[PDB]
Amino acid sequence: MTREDMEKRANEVANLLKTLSHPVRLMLVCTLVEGEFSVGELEQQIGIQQLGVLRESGIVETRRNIKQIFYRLTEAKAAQLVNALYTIFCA
Amino acid sequence: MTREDMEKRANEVANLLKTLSHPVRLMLVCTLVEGEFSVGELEQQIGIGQPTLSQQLGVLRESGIVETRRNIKQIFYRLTEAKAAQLVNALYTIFCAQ
Repeated sequence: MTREDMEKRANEVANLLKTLSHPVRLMLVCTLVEGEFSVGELEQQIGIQQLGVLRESGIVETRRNIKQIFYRLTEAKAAQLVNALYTIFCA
Repeated sequence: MTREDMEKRANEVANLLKTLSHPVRLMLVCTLVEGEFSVGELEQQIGIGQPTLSQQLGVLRESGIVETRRNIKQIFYRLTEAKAAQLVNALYTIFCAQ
């Protein structure tokens, strides 16, 4: 609750902000808060390598069958951050 | 409130996140929600010395989220972007855990 505890968490906080600092990476995470989407559905949703950066960050996971690859948001902190951004930025 | 609306402000959102993506910039903003601090007070608060402190404060000036107050004695920094303060508040709710 204090700035002293926040200071101890800073590198982890700054890293998540770094993961969402790319607009494409932000829109992908914003889509993913609603549920699991295939790569095809995400292309339809965001109208666009960035999923790779997201995989590497560990905030998303993949589900794969013989037909397709599905992306799911696993870091609840990213979803809560994405949620807060709507409250702050929607006008 | 919609993703269509969010998509229209995606570059602005991503820019504020880029400004706060450096841990030093993040600790400076977290300090600055509390009130106005001198460069000297900020050095005492975050435990980072020169040139790092002024280099990161400079990035924050360029972003337009902090302003300066200067007299004959010193320079003071203040957080002006309410969106950054609101983001800081949300980060406390998300990141604080006992």
